[PDB]
Amino acid sequence: GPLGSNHIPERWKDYLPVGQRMPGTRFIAFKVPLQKSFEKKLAPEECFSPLDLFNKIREQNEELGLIIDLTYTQRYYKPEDLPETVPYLKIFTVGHQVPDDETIFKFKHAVNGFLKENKDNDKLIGVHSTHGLNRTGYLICRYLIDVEGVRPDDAIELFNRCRGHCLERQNYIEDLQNGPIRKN
Ligand SMILES: [Cl-]
Repeated sequence: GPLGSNHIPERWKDYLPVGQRMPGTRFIAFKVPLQKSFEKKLAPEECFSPLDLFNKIREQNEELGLIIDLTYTQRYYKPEDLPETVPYLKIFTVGHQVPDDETIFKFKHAVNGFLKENKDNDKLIGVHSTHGLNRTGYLICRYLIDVEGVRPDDAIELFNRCRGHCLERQNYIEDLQNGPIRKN
């Protein structure tokens, strides 16, 4: 039958796989984990599977309570294949424009619903895009700004320090700093 796609996304090898939990929040960021079909294109040290993700999370003494997947370009992993049964939500975040208001609303709604169902624990919301940096950083910071009243640059700096890489997209940064609070 037909060939599946298995290309390593551009620059994916270049980022630390998993960030630190952001203190004062229940967010953690990471780049997309890659299922086994991708690994023949990777050296052993470059591999980062869904198992590796759960192992790194456990290593940091945390636990994921929800994964939010922002990716759309290819199939990277099957939620059915997550070696742990953790709730999963896709929110396609497409293109380089500032994530649209419909997308921002879906992200807040997912986070708020998670927190409401999980007041009694410290499980985290794991968010990933391809690099777990730009679309991920935007949405996490936009949440902290609109919902928790965090100063935009404080959100960015906390996101960056915990991720291990700085949010790159200049239009994302400018909207976080100077754009409107979106309706909740
Ligand atoms: Cl993507």
